[PDB]
Amino acid sequence: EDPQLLVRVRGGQLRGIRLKAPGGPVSAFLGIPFAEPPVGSRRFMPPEPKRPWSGVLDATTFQNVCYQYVDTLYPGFEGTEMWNPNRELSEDCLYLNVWTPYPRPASPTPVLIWIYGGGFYSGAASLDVYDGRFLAQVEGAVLVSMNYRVGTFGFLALPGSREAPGNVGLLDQRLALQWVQENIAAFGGDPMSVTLFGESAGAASVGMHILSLPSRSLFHRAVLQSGTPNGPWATVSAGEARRRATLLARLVGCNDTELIACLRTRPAQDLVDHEWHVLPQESIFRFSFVPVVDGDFLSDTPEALINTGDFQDLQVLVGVVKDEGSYFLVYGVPGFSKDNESLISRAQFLAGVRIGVPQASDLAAEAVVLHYTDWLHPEDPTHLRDAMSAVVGDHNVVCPVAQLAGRLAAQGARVYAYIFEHRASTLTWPLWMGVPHGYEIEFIFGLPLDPSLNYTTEERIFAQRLMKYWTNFARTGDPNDPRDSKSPQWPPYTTAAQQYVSLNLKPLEVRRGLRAQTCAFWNRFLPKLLSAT
Amino acid sequence: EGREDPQLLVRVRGGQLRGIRLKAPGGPVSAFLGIPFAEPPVGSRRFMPPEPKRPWSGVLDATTFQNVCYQYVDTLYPGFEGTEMWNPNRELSEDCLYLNVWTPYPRPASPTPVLIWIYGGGFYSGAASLDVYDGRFLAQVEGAVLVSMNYRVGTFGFLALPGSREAPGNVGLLDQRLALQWVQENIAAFGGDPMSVTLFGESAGAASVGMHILSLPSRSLFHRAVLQSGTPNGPWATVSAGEARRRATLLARLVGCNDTELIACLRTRPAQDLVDHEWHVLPQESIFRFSFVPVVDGDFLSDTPEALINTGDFQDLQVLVGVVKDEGSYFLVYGVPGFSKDNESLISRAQFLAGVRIGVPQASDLAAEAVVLHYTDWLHPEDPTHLRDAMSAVVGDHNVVCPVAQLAGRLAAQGARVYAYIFEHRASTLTWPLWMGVPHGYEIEFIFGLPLDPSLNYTTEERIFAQRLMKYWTNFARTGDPNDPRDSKSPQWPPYTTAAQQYVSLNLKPLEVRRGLRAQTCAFWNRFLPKLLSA
Ligand SMILES: *[C@@H]1O[C@H](CO)[C@@H](O)[C@H](O)[C@H]1NC(C)=O
Ligand SMILES: *[C@@H]1O[C@H](CO)[C@@H](O)[C@H](O)[C@H]1NC(C)=O
Repeated sequence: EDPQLLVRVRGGQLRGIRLKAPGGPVSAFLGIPFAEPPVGSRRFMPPEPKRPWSGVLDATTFQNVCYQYVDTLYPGFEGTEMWNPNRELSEDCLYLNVWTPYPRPASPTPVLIWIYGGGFYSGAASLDVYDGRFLAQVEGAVLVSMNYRVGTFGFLALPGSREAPGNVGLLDQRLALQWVQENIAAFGGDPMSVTLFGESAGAASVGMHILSLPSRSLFHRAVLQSGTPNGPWATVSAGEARRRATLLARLVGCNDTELIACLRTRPAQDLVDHEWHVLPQESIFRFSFVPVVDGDFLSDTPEALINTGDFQDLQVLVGVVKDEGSYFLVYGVPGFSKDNESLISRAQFLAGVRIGVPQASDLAAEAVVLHYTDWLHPEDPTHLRDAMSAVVGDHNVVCPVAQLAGRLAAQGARVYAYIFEHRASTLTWPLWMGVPHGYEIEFIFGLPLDPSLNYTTEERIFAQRLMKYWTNFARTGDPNDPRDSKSPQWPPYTTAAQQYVSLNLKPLEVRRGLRAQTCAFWNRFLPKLLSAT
Repeated sequence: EGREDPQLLVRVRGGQLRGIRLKAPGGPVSAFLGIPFAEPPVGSRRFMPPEPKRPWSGVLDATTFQNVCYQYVDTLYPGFEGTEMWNPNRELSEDCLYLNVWTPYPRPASPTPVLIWIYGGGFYSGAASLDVYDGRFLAQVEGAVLVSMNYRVGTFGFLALPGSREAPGNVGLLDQRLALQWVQENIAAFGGDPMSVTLFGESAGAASVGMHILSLPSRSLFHRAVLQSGTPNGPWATVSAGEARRRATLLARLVGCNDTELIACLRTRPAQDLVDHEWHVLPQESIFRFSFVPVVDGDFLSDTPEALINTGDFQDLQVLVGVVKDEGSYFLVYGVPGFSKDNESLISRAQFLAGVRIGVPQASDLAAEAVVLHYTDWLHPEDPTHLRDAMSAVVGDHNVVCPVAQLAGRLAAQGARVYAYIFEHRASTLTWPLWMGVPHGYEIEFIFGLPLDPSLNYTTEERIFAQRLMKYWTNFARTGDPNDPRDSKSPQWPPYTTAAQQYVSLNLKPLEVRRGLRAQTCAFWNRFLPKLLSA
């Protein structure tokens, strides 16, 4: 009975398991319950804290993945399967995982908390790309990740109802945050230094915790990778949430109480079977059940809240990958496949824009097409294909991020910004997608440090830099190596200079303006064009 | 005659003329100045189409420039060379329909290709007697036959009550056309070839050339065309019948006045009264907008230039078109608040947004925001230096560069052989501030070969640059191709095409081919904007 792998939290005792990291062992405590299972009549409900348990809870394996849609686009293909559930699906999924150094940290170690993405309809803390052993071993970090309910189970709301209030998936995340405050010290973590980080919907979730007062007392810094609370896909209005809820009730044969009761009696998979059929138009990068502006968790829209918020003692690191948009195109944009080079016609390009900006009037769609056309080569399919990707990435990630960065900087926050431009040598997607949404994660978690994975040696040294930036930021709110001259320095992002850095195999390069002209189009012009139809 | 120079006596359809032997750096030229080509458009003929000049008796002296067409005189900067060089340099008069001819001396052996200059000046000003329009250098150095005419400007040239008999509109254009006919009938007497006539002009001169291309009756009077910094399409060169009627009647009101009775009253007002009120009839505070311009009458212009270029066949047509680097700067100092020739005109963002409302007077609030968003440098949105240059670019792009881009595109796509350039050399002798760069109108002195006059103080490289230009221009007149058939060592100037969109730069360095004439931005103006303000 190894004492290092024994811990006492408020609910009782846990036994973790010693794991092998390339350069040493780490303590891992997997599958810790932080809430009463959200099953039966608890479905759609805010989480309750897990009840105490007798004896020693075996905490040595990953628990169930939250019930969610499973991808079929490219069955067997690693590039998609790597995102699929790698454990059994269950509504009983409210568990977190903790990795520490082995032996346990002598003094209180900064805590990093990972929040996975997946459009708010999928994701699991157990995926290999989120393996915390590397940062724990190498940077001596204490790392936490949780599951939170997705799709209908986490975000289906009948706003104002008692039995489907909305945002329960975010409440799951908040509950795990509180658990970390109350328990992390037992593991050698510092509850007074907690950094959230996440990607895609995970980044947006972090963003929402920034924008929701009750969450604020639970962390000190935030890292948002390729996702924001603001923007087209991350939130919906109370009205539109009510709309999608009842339409789904209808699709499954169903006053709120009555409706919600009948929904609670449907097998999980019946709900998932119609998840995708409540969307108001044909679209990409749009998801059926996501956080809802309820005047509660979110008191106003994210855009309102970031405009008027005070972000004084906040430090935030934000960034995007070189090709945010490409991944989404193969999911139903006519012309795109991972198999051909998806060179497209001008006709397909226009068609793709109606889908990419589902909310756009004819005139607005025209404006997008004109802005993104290369008038020197208005009909070259390589340009058209790339352009289609940029529309999607820019509309949904880059410009929302540029927007957020500016507002936080302007309003007191210390902001650091990056763009990730290195395509992994082991990447299974076609070259034309470049560096897609999701593919910086393996580097930040340090997977290339595992030799059996067959990353080049440069990628290994890269991974080490990234882990150092992230953990430095975690320790100090500044990504820069606190004793190290010349890189040169990573400068803060400010509305004036608008400096950000390029993360790739070459040393840090400071650039100015994150797509400034194009984000002006998306952030400043398009809105006028639509709020005037 | 008897003791007169025998090579300066020439007969034309209306009578005998005596010309003058002028000095040019490389030798003498024959000049015939102030040849009347129309009945004085005075009295009951004001606003009326020109009638051919009635034959005269004896030898008409053609040794000096004639009256300049009655017009507004610039007062912005008294005595300043930069403005004065464009001001009238002869007595103002409604009796002003005269043309000028320059030929080699003695006159050429075989029939020489003919160049015809049409001065610009917003359709409210201009004169063929200005120094920058001196044909003596092209005639001497290139052996060209060069012809320039006066045509009526302002109210006298363009005030229209469309439909009416006494003020049909476009008579200024008709003055121009009559001089073209005059050249057809008479230019052989000077050694000119009526079978080889090239039109060239600048600003409203260029738009004029454009309208002759779009007007059937003019089509048979010339073979090739050059448009410098101007087009028949675009926002300032024409008005609808409705708008011209409106401006015509508003002006009559302003001076104290059934169209017949209205026009009849106007014909009694002194020319100066008309000039003194012509700027007051514009719909909005604006730059690069003129009160009295060609009207779309379903006659001279059968439809809009925009329409006609979109649908006409231009198989048989060669055209050279271009722009200067800084088309807009000149206009900013005429009443965009913040700008002056005496300081750097560094402006504020507020002054930039105010300037945009003025430069795009037709623009709704949304359209003007679009313009400002497109032109703001979002890295330095407050930088007074980018704002000043952006303001100049807005004016230049909207009024010239994008209409010209649009024109070259449509013409090439429909038959024409098109050559395109941007002129980028600031004259060492320029009196305007550096911030203005290469302003509207400042290529002209090079094309006409002024730097060849030793007393002028141009640099030697400029003197050589001028010769290159005169060469491209005359080569195009002769052949429909600017390129020297001999010189293949020198880099070639390729036609402009929808496919490649190639054009050359014109500076002290050798020809450099570039691709895309402000393509992205011109998409904004030519494709997006029109659709926008249909809302
Ligand atoms: C330049 O001159 C004009 C007129 O005198 C003036 O209105 C403008 O403000 C001046 N610019 C500056 C900033 O000195
Ligand atoms: C050219 O330079 C000479 C020498 O100073 C000067 O006297 C003359 O006036 C100048 N001519 C012009 C046109 O400026």
